[PDB]
Formats: sequence, structure tokens, C-alpha cells
Amino acid sequence: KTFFGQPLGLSTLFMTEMWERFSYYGMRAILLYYMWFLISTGDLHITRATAASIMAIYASMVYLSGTIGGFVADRIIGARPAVFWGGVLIMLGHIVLALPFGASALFGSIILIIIGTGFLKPNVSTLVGTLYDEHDRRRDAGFSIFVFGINLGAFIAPLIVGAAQEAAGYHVAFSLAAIGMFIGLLVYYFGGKKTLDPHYLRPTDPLAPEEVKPLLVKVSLAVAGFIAIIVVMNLVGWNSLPAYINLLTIVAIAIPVFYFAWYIPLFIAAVLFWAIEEQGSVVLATFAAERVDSSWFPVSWFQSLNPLFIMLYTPFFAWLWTAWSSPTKFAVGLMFAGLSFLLMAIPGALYGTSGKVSPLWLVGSWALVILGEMLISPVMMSMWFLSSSVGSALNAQLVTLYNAKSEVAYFSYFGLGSVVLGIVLVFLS
Ligand SMILES: CCCCCCC/C=C\CCCCCC(=O)OC[C@@H](O)CO
Ligand SMILES: CCCCCCC/C=C\CCCCCC(=O)OC[C@@H](O)CO
Ligand SMILES: CCCCCCC/C=C\CCCCCC(=O)OC[C@@H](O)CO
Ligand SMILES: CCCCCCC/C=C\CCCCCC(=O)OC[C@@H](O)CO
Ligand SMILES: CCCCCCC/C=C\CCCCCC(=O)OC[C@H](O)CO
Ligand SMILES: CCCCCCC/C=C\CCCCCC(=O)OC[C@H](O)CO
Ligand SMILES: N[C@@H](Cc1ccccc1)C(=O)O
Repeated sequence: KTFFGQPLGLSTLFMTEMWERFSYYGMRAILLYYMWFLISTGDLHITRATAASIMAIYASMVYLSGTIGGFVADRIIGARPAVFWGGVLIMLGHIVLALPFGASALFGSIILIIIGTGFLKPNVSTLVGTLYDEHDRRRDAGFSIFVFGINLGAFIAPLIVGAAQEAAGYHVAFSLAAIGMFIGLLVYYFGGKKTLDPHYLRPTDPLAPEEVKPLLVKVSLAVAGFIAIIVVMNLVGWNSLPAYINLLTIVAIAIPVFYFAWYIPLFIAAVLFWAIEEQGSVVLATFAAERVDSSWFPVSWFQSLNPLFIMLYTPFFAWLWTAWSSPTKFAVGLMFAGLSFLLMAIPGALYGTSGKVSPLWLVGSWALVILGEMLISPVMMSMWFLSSSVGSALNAQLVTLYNAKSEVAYFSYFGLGSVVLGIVLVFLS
């Protein structure tokens, strides 16, 4: 009695992440459109460029938060309660958007989700490994099934939430995301008791008595330093929303710069790929709503194409690895990400940017970037959240450059630059 050949505990962790990814991507599939709506009603006083910049820096902070989440669970609270309380905060984040608020609830929702995802995301993957004794062949297979559940929830979420939004408005749609996380917590709590090791109800590497004080000093200096900057920024007048976004961008990018100051192309190639891939929920989401002949279905459903192609490619790629150079899998994967943007430059160049084009352009675009991602994933998970975070931090600046007038050039330059650097890697490798 197994779960696809794996310990039964995988089933609990499978579903738990599926429903968290459901709540997360269901929210993101309509959040940008929700901000557009708040702007159009005059409730939210920002530009569409800023709203899209917020989408990118949001994702950046979510993964940056995931970089330290493992530490807090391993040393302080425990992996199991970290997942639970992380899920609680996430559920609360979606509840906030379900309340009859407008722009006033956005910041609170963002913070709750960032902190919550930071506790849950790295620790649920940690718990997956705990199912396996140290040297097991099943381990690789078990994680792969786990990734499938992640993309499963990411697939059905834009379909369900997006349709719900179209029918019953935004607040109801955000509530379904909250319900999704609630389902995950239910399964996780009761399913976890049956299987999961009681060992991870407590931290596995608890702080030694002499470790507490220097840790306290470290976090206090950082918070004080971060507070000092914000204070200084306000005195000089750099206190607009884009000014804060810039600060977060600088912070997110400074961290790896310093980490290395204390693999470089491999990390850069990862950052650039994730930047392109993460723009599917921002730039491609904008393009879908403005340039696509899609009047017979919710435009938010385009967000399902990314996890759809992942689920479609994985059985094929499972062959390739058994059918027959780690840096080269980054070199080519980045070229495919660049080709996906080059493809998007075509309909605007051929038909102009004023009208509407086929949805098949987006399908082809995602088909290429996911093809790139298939090479990326097989090639320190805290660093995995880091390259992802910087890529999104880069997006927070680049994404603002995108509009109907600049569409063709935007896709062309970043499409070409990505391919070139993929070839630059070919020469270096
Ligand atoms: C919210 C929906 C789930 C039902 C929970 C009911 C109990 C209320 C509060 C319990 C909080 C304690 C946290 C439990 C925990 O660390 O999670 C471990 C899980 O694997 C099983 O214990
Ligand atoms: C290890 C991490 C430490 C690195 C932190 C470095 C931060 C130093 C300075 C950041 C403040 C500048 C960002 C704010 C800003 O310029 O806003 C833009 C403003 O011109 C918009 O009108
Ligand atoms: C690997 C080869 C696959 C085929 C791809 C070749 C096509 C790539 C780019 C061609 C774009 C043509 C679209 C029309 C165009 O650019 O004309 C614009 C300009 O002449 C009019 O103002
Ligand atoms: C691994 C798969 C690679 C994907 C290749 C990229 C696909 C190339 C072109 C896709 C869309 C072509 C247009 C189809 C169409 O029906 O045109 C209608 C018209 O409205 C065009 O805008
Ligand atoms: C590298 C990221 C650090 C961020 C963590 C945020 C938490 C800040 C302070 C929490 C530390 C307090 C925990 C101390 C503790 O419970 O252990 C002391 C006992 O001697 C051991 O059980
Ligand atoms: C085999 C995979 C897909 C192949 C993708 C190849 C596409 C490469 C470039 C496409 C777009 C070329 C640029 C067009 C351009 O800048 O013209 C300007 C427009 O006339 C208006 O700005
Ligand atoms: N699509 C990925 C996003 C991600 C990238 C990198 C690290 C962590 C998460 C997921 O849901 O898991």
C-alpha cells in the first residue's frame, strides 16, 4: 500500500501543497486585474505600470521570505508547526481580500501571505524528505510526484477562481482561495498526525543557550538598519510607492551580491530565466487582457497554461533522462525563454498593436518557456528561492517599461538579450 510507489505520508504532503499552490495562484491569476479595477474606480491611485511592478516585487518578497523560513523551523519552532501556522497566515491573507475592503486591504494581505508562504513553502519540501531514510532511490521519484501536485493546484486554480470572479465578483473569488488553503490545513493537520514523525513537531537543531543572544543582535541590527533607511528616504522626499519598490529591489539584489562577495553565470542564468518565466503572470497577463481575442472565456485562464505544459512535459522528460552537463541545461533553457519573448514580438510586428490577435500566440509562448523550465529544474533550496527572488526583483523594474506602444521592442530586446546570453554561456561552458 503506497502512494504511487512512495510512503503514504507523501499523500498528505502532496495535497497540502496542492491546496496552498491553489490559493496562491488562484489569487495571482486575478490580483493584477483586481488592481486595474480598483484604479478604474478611483479607489487605488497608481498607474498600471506601478500595479504591475507591485505584482513582481510581491513574488520577489514571497521567495525571499522562503530563504529564511527553513532556518526558523529548523532552529526555533519546528517544521510541522511552521507549515500549519504558515498556512494559517496564508488563509488570513486571502480572507482579508474577501472582506468588503478596497485598496486599504491590499498591503495587509500581501504581508500575511509573504510571511505565511515563507513558513510553509520551504518546510513542506523539508517534510517530504523526512519520509525517506537517508539513502533511498525512491527519494528522487517522491519529490517529482510532489512537484506534480504543486503544478496540479497551480493548474486548477486560475480555472476555478477565474470563473468564480467572472460570475460572482472579486471578493467571492478571493474567498475561494481562502477556502482552498483551509482545505489544505484540514488535510495537513489530520493527515499529518496519522503519518508524519513527531520528531518534527520540534526544531531539529534547537538554539544553544549561547546562540540566542548573537542571533538576537543580528536580527535587531538588520531591522534597525532597514528602519533607518526608510526614515532617511522620507526626509529626502523619496517616499512614493515606486521609491519603496526600488528599495525592496535593491535589497533583494544586494543579498546575492554580498553572498558572493563574502557558479556566477549559473546563478545569473537562473535569475534571467525566472525573470522571463515570472512575467507570464504580469506582462503576458496584461497582453492577454488587452491584445487577445478571448471573449468566450475568462482571460485569467491563460495562467493555467504554465502549469499545464509542466504536467504535459514531465512524462516525456522522464524518458529523456532514462533514455540517455548541468551548465548547458541552463544555457539552452535560457535560449528557450528568450525565444518565447521573440515569438511574442511577431504578432505586433505583423498586425500592429492596436487590434486583437490569436490566443495561440500565448500558447506557443508558454510552450517555449516551460520547455526551458524543464531543463532548469533538475539543475541549498534557499538559493533556489533566491535566484527566483532576484529575477522577480528585476521584473519590478523592467515590467514598468511594457505597454502597447513599446510592446514589439520590449519583447524583441529582452528576447534577444536572453538568447545571446544563452550563447555567451555556450562559449564559456
Ligand atoms: C484550521 C484547520 C485545522 C484544524 C486545527 C485544529 C486545532 C487548533 C489549533 C492547533 C494548533 C497546533 C499546531 C499543530 C501542528 O503543529 O501541526 C502538525 C500536524 O502535522 C499535526 O499535529
Ligand atoms: C545585505 C543587504 C544590504 C544592502 C542595502 C543597501 C541599501 C542602500 C540604499 C537604498 C536606498 C535607495 C532606494 C530608494 C530610492 O532611491 O527611491 C527612488 C526614488 O528616486 C523615487 O522617486
Ligand atoms: C527558426 C525560424 C522560424 C521562423 C521565424 C522567422 C520570423 C521572425 C521574425 C519575422 C517578423 C516578420 C513580421 C513582419 C515585420 O517585421 O514587418 C514589419 C515592418 O516591415 C513594417 O513596418
Ligand atoms: C514546443 C512548441 C513550440 C510552439 C511554437 C509557437 C507557435 C507559433 C505560432 C502560434 C500562433 C499562430 C497563429 C494562429 C492563428 O490561428 O492565427 C489567427 C490570427 O488571429 C493571428 O493573429
Ligand atoms: C537568519 C534569520 C533569522 C530570523 C529569525 C527571527 C527570530 C528572532 C529571534 C528569535 C529567537 C528566540 C529563540 C530562543 C529559544 O527559544 O531558544 C533558547 C533555548 O535556550 C533553547 O531551547
Ligand atoms: C522557432 C521558435 C520561434 C522563433 C522566433 C523568432 C522570432 C524572432 C524575432 C521576432 C520579431 C522581430 C522584430 C520585429 C520588429 O522589430 O519590427 C518592428 C515592427 O515593425 C514595429 O515595431
Ligand atoms: N512555480 C514554482 C515557483 C517557485 C520557483 C522557485 C522556487 C520556489 C518556487 C512553484 O510553485 O513552486
